[PDB]
Amino acid sequence: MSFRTHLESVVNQVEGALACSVMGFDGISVDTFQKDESAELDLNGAWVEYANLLTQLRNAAETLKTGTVSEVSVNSEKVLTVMRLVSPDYFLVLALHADGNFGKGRYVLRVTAPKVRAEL
Amino acid sequence: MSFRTHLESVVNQVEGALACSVMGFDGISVDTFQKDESAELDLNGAWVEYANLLTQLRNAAETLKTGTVSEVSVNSEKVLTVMRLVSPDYFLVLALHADGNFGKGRYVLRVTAPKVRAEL
Ligand code: NA
Ligand code: NA
Repeated sequence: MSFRTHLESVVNQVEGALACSVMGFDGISVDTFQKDESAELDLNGAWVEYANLLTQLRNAAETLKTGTVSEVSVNSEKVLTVMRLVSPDYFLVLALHADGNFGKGRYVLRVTAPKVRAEL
Repeated sequence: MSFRTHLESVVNQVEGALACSVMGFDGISVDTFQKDESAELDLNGAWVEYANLLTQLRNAAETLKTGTVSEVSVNSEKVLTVMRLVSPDYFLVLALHADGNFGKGRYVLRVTAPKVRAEL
């Protein structure tokens, strides 16, 4: 709950951002901020693919617990993701539409991750 | 072996490319092309992190076997990776230095993956 201001900041800064969330390695979502605004595209196709990535996101996210791995992406045709470690139990995930700014997404999540880590 | 011309094309096109390889889900490398040329940076630190990503790359690569997942990245401070599925048994991996062109890497691997798939 202390996180949501940071999750909202990520979505606000990244063109095409669907959602920014904290997720547990136990597969239980902790907090989210979702794109509320009328997008310049129809995002329902993206929401379908994002739902269909959730199992695989948490599987790939496990690699973040290794010292060397700092960032993981699991991407579909319509949806890109960026994930970073926030604690031994939690990771941060940004989902954006494939036509969004993936470079800005990676940069903004790198800047925001320490702020989320500080709220634990 | 029919692949290597395609692996060389990827490394030649992407600034900061360390290597482009075909790897089995059995954890056995099939073919590679490595950056031979004198880089504008010292890449030994990157080679160390790339070695330390190998276990986790193959773990995250498993997600490519799902219908929805088309592309996976497992990144360190010094090394970025992009992976795509080439067959039920094999995936394609591009590793580049963190200061390389990640956007171009993703684009070139997407263009090259079908050419590698055609050589099976
Ligand atoms: Na890590
Ligand atoms: Na797939």
